[PDB]
Amino acid sequence: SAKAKRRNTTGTGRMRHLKVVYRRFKNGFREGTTPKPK
Amino acid sequence: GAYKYMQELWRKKQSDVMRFLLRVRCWQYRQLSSLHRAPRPTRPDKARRLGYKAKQGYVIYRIRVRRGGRKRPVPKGATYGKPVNHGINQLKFARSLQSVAEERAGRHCGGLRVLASYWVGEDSTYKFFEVILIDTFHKAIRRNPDTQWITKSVHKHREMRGLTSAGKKSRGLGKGHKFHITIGGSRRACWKRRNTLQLHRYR
Amino acid sequence: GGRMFAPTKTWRRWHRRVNTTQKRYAVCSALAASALPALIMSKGHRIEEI
Amino acid sequence: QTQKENLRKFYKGKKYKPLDLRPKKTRALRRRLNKHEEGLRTKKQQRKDRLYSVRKFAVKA
Amino acid sequence: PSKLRKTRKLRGHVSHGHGRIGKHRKHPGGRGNAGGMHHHRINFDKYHPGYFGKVGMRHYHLKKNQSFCPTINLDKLWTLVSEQTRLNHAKNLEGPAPIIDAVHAGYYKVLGKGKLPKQPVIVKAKFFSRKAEEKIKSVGGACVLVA
Amino acid sequence: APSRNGMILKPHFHKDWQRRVTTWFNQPARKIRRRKARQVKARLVAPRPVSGPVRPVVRCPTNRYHTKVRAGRGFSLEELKAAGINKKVARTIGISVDPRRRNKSTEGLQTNVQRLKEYRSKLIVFPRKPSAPKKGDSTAEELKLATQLKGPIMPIRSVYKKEKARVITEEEKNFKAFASLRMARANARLFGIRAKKAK
Amino acid sequence: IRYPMAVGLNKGHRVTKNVTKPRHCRRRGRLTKHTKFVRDMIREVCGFAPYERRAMELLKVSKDKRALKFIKKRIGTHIRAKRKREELSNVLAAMRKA
RNA sequence: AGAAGACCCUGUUGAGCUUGACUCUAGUCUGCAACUGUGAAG
RNA sequence: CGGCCCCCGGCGCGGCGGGACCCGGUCUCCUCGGAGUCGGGUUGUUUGGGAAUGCAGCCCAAAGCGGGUGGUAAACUCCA
RNA sequence: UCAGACCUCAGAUCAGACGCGGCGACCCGCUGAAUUUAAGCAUAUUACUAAGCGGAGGAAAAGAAACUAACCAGGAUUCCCCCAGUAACGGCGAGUGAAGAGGGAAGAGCCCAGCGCCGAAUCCCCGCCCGCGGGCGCGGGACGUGUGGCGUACGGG
Ligand SMILES: [Mg+2]
Ligand SMILES: [Mg+2]
Ligand SMILES: [Mg+2]
Ligand SMILES: [Mg+2]
Ligand SMILES: [Mg+2]
Ligand SMILES: [Mg+2]
Ligand SMILES: [Mg+2]
Ligand SMILES: [Mg+2]
Ligand SMILES: [Mg+2]
Ligand SMILES: [Mg+2]
Ligand SMILES: [Mg+2]
Ligand SMILES: [Mg+2]
Ligand SMILES: [Mg+2]
Ligand SMILES: [Mg+2]
Ligand SMILES: [Mg+2]
Ligand SMILES: [Mg+2]
Ligand SMILES: [Mg+2]
Ligand SMILES: [Mg+2]
Ligand SMILES: [Mg+2]
Ligand SMILES: [Mg+2]
Repeated sequence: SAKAKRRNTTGTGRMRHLKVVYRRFKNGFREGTTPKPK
Repeated sequence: GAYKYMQELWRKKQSDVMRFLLRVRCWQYRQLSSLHRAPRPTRPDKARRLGYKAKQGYVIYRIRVRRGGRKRPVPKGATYGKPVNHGINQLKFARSLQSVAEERAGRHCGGLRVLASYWVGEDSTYKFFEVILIDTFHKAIRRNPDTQWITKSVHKHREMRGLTSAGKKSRGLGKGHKFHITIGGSRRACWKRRNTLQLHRYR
Repeated sequence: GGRMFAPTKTWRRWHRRVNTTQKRYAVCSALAASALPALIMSKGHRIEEI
Repeated sequence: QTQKENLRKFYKGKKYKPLDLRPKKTRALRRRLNKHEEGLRTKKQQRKDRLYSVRKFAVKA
Repeated sequence: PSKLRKTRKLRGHVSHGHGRIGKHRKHPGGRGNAGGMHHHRINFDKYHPGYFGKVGMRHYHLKKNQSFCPTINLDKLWTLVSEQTRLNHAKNLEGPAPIIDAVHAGYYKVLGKGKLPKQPVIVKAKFFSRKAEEKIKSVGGACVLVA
Repeated sequence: APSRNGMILKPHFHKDWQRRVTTWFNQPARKIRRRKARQVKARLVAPRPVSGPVRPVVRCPTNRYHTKVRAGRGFSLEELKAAGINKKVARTIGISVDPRRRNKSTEGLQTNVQRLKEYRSKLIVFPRKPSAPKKGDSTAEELKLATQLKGPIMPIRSVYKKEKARVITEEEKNFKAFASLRMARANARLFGIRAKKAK
Repeated sequence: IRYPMAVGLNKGHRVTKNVTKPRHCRRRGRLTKHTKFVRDMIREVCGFAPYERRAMELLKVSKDKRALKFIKKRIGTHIRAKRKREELSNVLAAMRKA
């Protein structure tokens, strides 16, 4: 049942954390640092 | 120089010394559960011969598997179809009983990776094996460059993919005319390449 | 909302191969045709004062 | 943000940090070998790299 | 080009070129080579004789590189050397004879279908036909066997 | 299904072949990808040739090809020993080593020994530390005329040498080539049946 | 008068054979002085297999043909059977002297 | 009017069921070696 | 083969800090290997593999100038 | 043993780690059909396919010969071209069907156990002290039922 699989697969919902990993991957998963202040 | 004698000693399995050691142990091993940890390899020379070392992180698990073939699990032995598939009793599983021992030893211990396995006893209904597992997150394993290869994420559950010594044998791998069926990695990789219609652009 | 008759397959033979001798033949003819004033004007180019 | 900064300063350079102070990169990344572990070579390989490393050379023709 | 297809002229014709009495069904005679002995025997025996049955010995592991023996006749024997090689030696027929290595040109056996130019020549090959050797010995040449 | 005179065809399309059909629409992009990868690999080993190590001259096995030669995997340990090159030092200077290959004849043995002695004559070995050269390191004047070699190192060519034309002797004219082949087949076929009669 | 032919007894392109020492992989399975000492110690401690004693009893009663057919049925091929029958005959010739 | 006759026949179209139909099969009976040791007697 | 600015990841050339660390060639002397596995029988399955291509169940069960392969079963023998 | 050691086997919300589920296009290990074709149909075919189950990674898998070959010899694996719809298989019917060689893409090779030499020469943990690594412990363990160095068939010492 391919139609039933694409109704509750990854992406059909909200992705509260996968949408962030996709953003963190573009920067190499940087943590512990901050942008340079003004 | 003791490991060489044990190698030749364990080859005389029909001798009065080994028959007694294989009779009392198979009794002792069948009075335990089908899966239990051993404090040390029953065959120290055989374990190291497969990659075992007396370090912190190496564990031994004895597995008891039911001998015999594979009965077709169909209701009332009725395989609805052509008479080719009417076989229920005389069916043999594709993998060996030693491969099933590592699959059960590795599934119960998800935090460990199966390294190797060896035969320790037989019976009319039981085959006893000892599976060598490793704790790939122990510092005695991650700091030794000779064993860091198993700590990689590509070796997750090798026994489930037939990468161990006993599970790789049932795949038909090898060089020569005997193994033309697995040319190109696996059997399904070879079959997929042998049945792919290559349509070039300027064909 | 159904399926079209004979859905277009991606493995259609898009590309045609021509012989190297014919590919060079066509160039020798297109160059020889670029040397005649009648064919260049009949093509439409404005060469009436070149 | 102020208390979280003081907690990281308190657990700075300690072997066991709280789970909210440890880096959260990826479950796969946190289970890799360290930079020191992946750079460790056995004493047998250290001799083969010292003696039989690929030289820099050129060929005339 | 679908502009030249027969379907473009059958637009408007009901049966589309397949008859009204016997329609174009799916497989009114089977699929593939079906019925080669039952209802297509007449077509098979008439146009494909010898199709059914076994003949000859079986060879399990046939490596065609063992029986690799390309042949060349005598009417094309001088094509393995330049034209000047034949012309320079045609002037001095009693002097040295040119050597034609057939194995180097990719021919292991020399046959004798054609005639040979009236001048001696040293032919080097692995195998020689009987008539191929006669026409070389008669013209003044000699046959050399190469392993 | 059959018709007037034709050919009995064998279309191997009785499976789900359309599920497994590999098209080559990425062939032009693959040609650029490999071309780009060779350019990146060339910059990695900048002085060293882009092709890699040196391949020996080997004879093709079967009768269909035992007349020509090609490029093998690596030089035999016997050829490295005859050329005075250590098995482990050879791989450092870009020499392919094949511990499996044998040498049943001296023709192929001396073929690569010459090829292996000629390659070391063209070597320009840079010092391990540029500020202090060593014995095996080339002189600074030779290190300047050192460019990256493009293509395979010492391409294997088989230049055919002409057999010198000679006057045909009477022994060559009297040699029966056809009789010598038919009798060779009989003597090789009846060799075993005659060896029993001698007992 | 005598050319190298591609067919016959002396077939093949004539080349000078390069004779060297055999590669080290060829000595595999060669009885060293320690392996013989270790295997003879295991023979003293372990003894013989049940099918070996059954065969040694057939050899001492001059039934070598039935002993060979018994060993071949137990050990497998005919080549392995003769090598085992000769070994079991040597130990019988050894215990007669001792 | 409502329904591509359920009656009949055709199809090298099925299904339900049945047997002394063809070919198999779960189960069951039986034999062999293995698990299987110790001793006496005929 | 445009400028400017803020970052990121490399490579090359130098020195600094901490870690490794003697290699070759001859002779002599000495040393050298993986077992309920190979293999045989049988069964089922698989394969173009056909007196058995692979795999597996059960029984049998190795040898060490051995063992495996040499596309037809087998014995003797030679060879690779 | 100042009388307890060892072996085997337990308990803990013990100290510190790990496993679980998702995705599953590609990939690995199993399992496994029938429509369909044979103008019926039973082996065959469909197909070592779909569906079913397990396990990963950015690739996987395979991979350094118990190989091919029978040559004037080749030399890990993977992929492309060719071999070839060929050898072979098959109610020898329908159908099925590779490999050696040859040409290319890419090329990188290595490590143990055993054997015997080296005063276990080896390793983890805690605490402290230095700049995730380092020293220090007359700290606690693992380990002789075998850790480390040398060394692996191309021989090695
Ligand atoms: Mg692997
Ligand atoms: Mg639509
Ligand atoms: Mg070591
Ligand atoms: Mg009309
Ligand atoms: Mg109509
Ligand atoms: Mg009609
Ligand atoms: Mg039609
Ligand atoms: Mg017609
Ligand atoms: Mg026609
Ligand atoms: Mg009707
Ligand atoms: Mg009819
Ligand atoms: Mg019904
Ligand atoms: Mg089949
Ligand atoms: Mg999962
Ligand atoms: Mg049908
Ligand atoms: Mg039909
Ligand atoms: Mg599926
Ligand atoms: Mg990649
Ligand atoms: Mg891999
Ligand atoms: Mg098939």
